[PDB]
Amino acid sequence: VSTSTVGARRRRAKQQVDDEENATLLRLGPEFALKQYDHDGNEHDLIALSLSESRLLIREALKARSRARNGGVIDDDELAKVTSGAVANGVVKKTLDYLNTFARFKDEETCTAVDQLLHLHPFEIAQLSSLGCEDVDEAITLIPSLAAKKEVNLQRILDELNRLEDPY
Amino acid sequence: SQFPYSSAPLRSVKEVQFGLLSPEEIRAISVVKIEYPEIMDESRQRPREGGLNDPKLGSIDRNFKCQTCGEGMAECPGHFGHMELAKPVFHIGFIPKIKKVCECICMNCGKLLLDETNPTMAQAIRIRDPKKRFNAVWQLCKTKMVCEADAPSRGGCGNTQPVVRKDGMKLWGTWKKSRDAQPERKLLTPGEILNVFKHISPEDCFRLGFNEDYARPEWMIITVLPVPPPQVRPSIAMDETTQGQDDLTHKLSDILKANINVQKLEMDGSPQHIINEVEQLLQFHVATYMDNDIAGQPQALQKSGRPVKAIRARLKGKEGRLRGNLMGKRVDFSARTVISGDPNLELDQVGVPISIAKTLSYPETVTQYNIHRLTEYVRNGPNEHPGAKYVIRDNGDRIDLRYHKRAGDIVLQYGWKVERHLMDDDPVLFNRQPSLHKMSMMAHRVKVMPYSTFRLNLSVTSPYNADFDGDEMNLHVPQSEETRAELSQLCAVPLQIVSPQSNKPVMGIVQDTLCGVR
Amino acid sequence: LKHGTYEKLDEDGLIAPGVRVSGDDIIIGKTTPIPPYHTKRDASTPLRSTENGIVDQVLLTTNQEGLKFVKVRMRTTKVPQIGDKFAS
Amino acid sequence: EETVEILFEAGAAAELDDCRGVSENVMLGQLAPMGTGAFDVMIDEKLLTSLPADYAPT
Amino acid sequence: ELAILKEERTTTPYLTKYERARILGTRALQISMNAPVLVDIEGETDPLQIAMKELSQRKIPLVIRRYLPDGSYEDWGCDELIVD
Amino acid sequence: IWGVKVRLGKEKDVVRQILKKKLAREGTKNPLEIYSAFQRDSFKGHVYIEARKAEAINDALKGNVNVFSNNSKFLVGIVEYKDLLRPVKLTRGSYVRVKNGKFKGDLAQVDEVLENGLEARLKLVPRLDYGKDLSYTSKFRPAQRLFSEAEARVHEIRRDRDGFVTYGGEEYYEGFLYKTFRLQNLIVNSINPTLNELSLFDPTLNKTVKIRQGGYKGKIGIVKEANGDRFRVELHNPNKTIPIPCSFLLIESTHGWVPYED
Amino acid sequence: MFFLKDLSLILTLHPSYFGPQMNQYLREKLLTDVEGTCTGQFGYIVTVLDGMNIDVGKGRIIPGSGSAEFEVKYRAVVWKPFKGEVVDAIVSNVSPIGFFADVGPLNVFVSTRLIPDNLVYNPSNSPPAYMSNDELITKGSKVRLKVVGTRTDVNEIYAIGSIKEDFLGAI
Amino acid sequence: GVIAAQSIGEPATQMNVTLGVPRLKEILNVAKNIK
Amino acid sequence: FGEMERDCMIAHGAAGFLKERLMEASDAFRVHVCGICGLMSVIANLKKNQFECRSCKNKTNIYQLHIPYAAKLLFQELMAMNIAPRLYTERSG
RNA sequence: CCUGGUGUCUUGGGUG
DNA sequence: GGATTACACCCAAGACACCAGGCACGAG
DNA sequence: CTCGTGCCTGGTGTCTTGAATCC
Ligand SMILES: [Mg+2]
Ligand SMILES: [Zn+2]
Ligand SMILES: [Zn+2]
Ligand SMILES: [Zn+2]
Repeated sequence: VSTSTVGARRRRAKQQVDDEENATLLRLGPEFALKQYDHDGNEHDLIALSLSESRLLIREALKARSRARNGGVIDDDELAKVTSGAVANGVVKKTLDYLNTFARFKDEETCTAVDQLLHLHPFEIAQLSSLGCEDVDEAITLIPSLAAKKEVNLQRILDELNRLEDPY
Repeated sequence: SQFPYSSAPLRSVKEVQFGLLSPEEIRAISVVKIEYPEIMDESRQRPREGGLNDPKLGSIDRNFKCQTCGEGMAECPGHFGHMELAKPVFHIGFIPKIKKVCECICMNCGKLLLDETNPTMAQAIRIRDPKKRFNAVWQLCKTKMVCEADAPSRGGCGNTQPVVRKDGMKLWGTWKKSRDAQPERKLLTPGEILNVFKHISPEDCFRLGFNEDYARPEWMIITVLPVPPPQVRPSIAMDETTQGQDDLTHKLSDILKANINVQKLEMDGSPQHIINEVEQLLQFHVATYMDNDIAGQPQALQKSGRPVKAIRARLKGKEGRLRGNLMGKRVDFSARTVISGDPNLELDQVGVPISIAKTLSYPETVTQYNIHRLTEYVRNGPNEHPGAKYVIRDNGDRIDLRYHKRAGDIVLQYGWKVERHLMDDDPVLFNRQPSLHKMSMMAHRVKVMPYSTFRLNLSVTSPYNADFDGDEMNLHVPQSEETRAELSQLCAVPLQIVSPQSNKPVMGIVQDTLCGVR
Repeated sequence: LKHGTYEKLDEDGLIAPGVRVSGDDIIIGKTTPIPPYHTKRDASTPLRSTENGIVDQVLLTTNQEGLKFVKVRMRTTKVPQIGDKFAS
Repeated sequence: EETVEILFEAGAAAELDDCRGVSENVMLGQLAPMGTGAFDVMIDEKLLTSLPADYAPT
Repeated sequence: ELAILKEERTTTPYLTKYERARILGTRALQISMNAPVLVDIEGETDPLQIAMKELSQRKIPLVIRRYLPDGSYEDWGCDELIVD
Repeated sequence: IWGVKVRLGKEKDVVRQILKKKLAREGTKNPLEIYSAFQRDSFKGHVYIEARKAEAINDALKGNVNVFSNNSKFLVGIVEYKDLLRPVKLTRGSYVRVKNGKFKGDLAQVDEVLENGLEARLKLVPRLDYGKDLSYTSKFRPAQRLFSEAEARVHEIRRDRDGFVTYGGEEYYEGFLYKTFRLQNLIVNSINPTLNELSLFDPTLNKTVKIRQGGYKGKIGIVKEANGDRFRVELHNPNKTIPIPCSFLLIESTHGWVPYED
Repeated sequence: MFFLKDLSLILTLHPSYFGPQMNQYLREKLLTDVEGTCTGQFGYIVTVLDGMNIDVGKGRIIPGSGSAEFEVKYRAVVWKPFKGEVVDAIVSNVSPIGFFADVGPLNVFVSTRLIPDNLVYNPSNSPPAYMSNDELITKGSKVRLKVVGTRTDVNEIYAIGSIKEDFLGAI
Repeated sequence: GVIAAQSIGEPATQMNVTLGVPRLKEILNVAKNIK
Repeated sequence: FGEMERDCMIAHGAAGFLKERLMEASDAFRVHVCGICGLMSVIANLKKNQFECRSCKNKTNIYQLHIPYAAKLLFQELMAMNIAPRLYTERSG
């Protein structure tokens, strides 16, 4: 039905088992290669999004479109009624509410601070932001790929994440 | 539109990749293994599973749905089976190429007899066309009469190579054992050659002009036979309740019987000289199943005495699949009758008999501008002219106006189609055989007339090389809005008055009118 | 069964002389039983689709093998018209 | 000519047919790149915008 | 990429007989499926006639994509090509 | 031992002919110097001949019309001899497939064998009609169904024992036919049970019409099609079928041509 | 796991839709057909970016049928989960065979043989929960699980989790 | 292409050096030994 | 509609007419192909709306084609002689 | 109360 | 050694054999 | 009533030796 820029995938003589999606082994399949191409043929890094980025973009896109539907005229339950159809109403409401209960940095002030702090494979950089951690010991266990990289700063990463983190 | 809706995207064909079917792939697309030559269960209706008419292969009967795709016989394409061969046999089409490969490679390990160190040979691998490269290589290596263990180690085995000769369906290799001594030529069985071919390296596979993904060289030996569905070999009823089978059906039974007897040998009484007679016979049946015009040996015969119609003979010649059904074919919406002349018709008109005009039709789409006009045709029905034969809905269901007794209760919706009768000024393509040049096919405007001949204005007899001594001509009716416009704006008679053949007209005033005008 | 009319056959399965026939009309009714009621299959002969005329004469006899055997001759008249061919 | 031989030889050497000829497309029943088929026809979205607003798709 | 800019178009500015036939047929077809017609329809109500009327007034809303041998192409609108 | 190719089906004849030649020449100055000859059914189209010299093989076959004239004889190895002469089941309670008669192809249980050892009593699902059309072949037989003695009682029978009836001179015990077959008439090897065995074990059309108004007034015809109001009469007089309105017709009935009161 | 993907959809347009607001109809048409749908190749398509400004290109007319074919290139927010990815969740159901957890659009099933023995299902408690002493798994409790297998139905995808490992569970 | 083929073939169908159809045949068949 | 009538329509340049004659007005047939292996091996149940090329384990990359029935027949006869005619819908160079 | 299948392979004689 | 040898169309005129086994009928 | 012979049906399987040019 719907297709992408990546095409053909004609048969090759040697098979491959670096295709099976394994986040531990950095296998994201043929569609989510490290170097993608946009609809003009230009090269582009894979766009993986943390929970904090994603909350701003999706909410902005929905209210800008909602304003556009109103000729140019906050709460998650109100923002999800913009969609068309009960099937669409469901998936969008559940995604905001899920993000509403797990996004630490729920505003653009803190988020841009986290954005500048983080901006080396692009997938790992996005993983560190999504999974909250206390110490260096907790990060290399649950995410065993950070082992043999020999470039920490990790502690100051976690300290800034936890300091920017508002109380609850 | 005659096809029910399917969500799969519609695309056109841009490339045809030819190649060979691997043994593994044949099994992957097969839906059943074929073992028993008895077609019927026990002559008590319903054909035997695992037999040659196993219902998983498909339906050629209007009342049994396919047990694989659920579709009716019209839509169901048929699905292949497979038949395992007890012993690998040669493909009859590829023997002379197999023979060529033997003189190129080592008959022990299978490596190309020459390297890039040889200057002329290094030039030959650069040749871009695979066929010419393969021939250029073989032209060099032909005279190399021993596989060297050592460079001129290259991976060689040191053995001298035989001179392989073809003797019918058998290949003989004569090895020169190390002046002159005694050489012993033994038969090079398919199984022996099969194992040798699987050990050819990927790098030498490419240099031989073969292709690792599409045409791997051991796939020229047949180990499992694809069983075509019944659509390829339909049954026919000679005198209603008596049906004979297609030549392929009988021939596949013979291969299947012969396959069982090879299994019947290796487990008990094999006097060796019997194994060679039974294996060669399996090779024979598989060969004449594909090609029954093998030079130098008698043809396989039916019990009626006439030769078996092999697959190769199905495709060649004037009546075969290519020249008889694809480069040309029989077509709908055509008509033919004797022609007569009429001076009181315009140059671009053709007089069309009423009976022909009621049989042919054009599907005119219903719009706001013609809906009132088209309803009048519907009331008149198929037997009064000007009338109509069918009303086609957007779903495709046709209403046959011969049998619709409540014809007065039809209301037409926009977007429907009415197949109305042929009517005045419709363009049609007119044609007389033999079509020697482009003005053998010109578009004329219909004028419906009584009597059963086609009428032509006399000045068009010359480009058709027609006269009225018994000649017949053909009429073709375009079936859509796009082709009507193509006919009137490209092929119409007045556009054809001057021909590019000799930059001069091909029509003039002729016969009576020319005599009289002087 | 065939799509044409069977109403010109008499009870003996044969049409009688003097009856006009048109295309696809059945003129000889014959059945064949279906092997293993409602057991037979039609094997009848219709008049050629492009023709018409009058049944002129019907021969009934048996052949060398002793089964029944019929011939039906149809006559019509062809009147010259546009398109017919002539020669000195 | 040499119909079956061409096709056997084509298989054994894995020939690619790029479908640019007239004959290729005719036998596959596709619009051939010749005459009225030698180009594509696109819809002029720019010229449609000069129509009035009551003609608009909803 | 393949598209050639408007200022650098090199193919002939006259509508060919083949382009004309395809345009008339395609537009005719669309009208019979009840596409909005861009000219006044008086007495001439045949689909082909309406399409021929639109052509004569330079009002057919279609673009010719003329393929060149290498695969590149020049898009020409039927509004700008000169019809004899 | 040499093998020789012979016409299919003529192997026994060739063995016979060789024996006659051998016996006829015994003790003469030109004896046939072969020892034996034989033909194995499993080895179609071959005869084997025992001798010391190849010339004796040619001598044995000279003039034999069943032998292929090509110099096709082949030598057998000593290590292959005994296999040429290898001579090669059936137990009560086991299944076999019948090879002859209306029960051809049917699965049957072996009930018992004759004392002599030739025919075996088989237990079979019957194919009967209960004499329904009496005043059989394998192509015009009946479906299989267990014998029903009450159906036989009703429709057409001798009781012999508990659950045992003789019906039309065949024996049925607890619904099964018990019938003797030659052992050569059953298949005991490589039987494949089937799926089925696993489950078991308008009133004026075509009437003659006269036309009473119009240009065709007085002509005979037949109603070919009567969809509505407009009829299709196949006129007799010219070879044409016309469309005609219903007001214009007279229909034939018991008494003359009757208007639309029929 | 969220990504931004540049996608495209082939749209066929009937000729009766050839009016001055054609592009705006197509923009509405794209959104109705794509938003909220799932595919095994990309995951759930959550929202499309910059919907009212998408450049649809030119439509190819299909020979012989009159209808027009647009290739609408676009950019969307997509959500696909992955095997090996550790994620948080909100439990939707608790049953004798494990629990079901809503991670945004879909639901993940964790079976009993991959749950530690000390977490005991307690129906008598009010409200029902998986309980310990300093642990509390009620509906809405943050839990940390790891996706160990993805199965594809091409309509909705199904992922199976596990809490049979270190540092996974309630926090 | 096709126009060229028909333009040359059609006159041939109605038609001491060799001329007419036998000479035409030598050309297309580019025979090494002409008559 | 023989070989010589085919040539006349080419000379007229009436490509659209020639396509219709040899398809819609005759033996037009719809087939399904696998986008990966290019064979006509797709098993298509249209009322259940489920498609699968078992060889490629592919239920998503599948296309439909309109080709002559006699061409479909031709390819099945070629398959029966171990020739693989792979129909791809895109070029690659 | 809508759907609705009648053969093939040759050979010979003819038409333009 | 094979392959090449105009196009389309009409219509009338034809079809497995031999051997073995089983069943039925007639005669003793 | 039993045995033998003849006819019909079904199943399985081949073989005495006997138009011309071109590439
Ligand atoms: Mg003439
Ligand atoms: Zn099917
Ligand atoms: Zn070697
Ligand atoms: Zn595939």
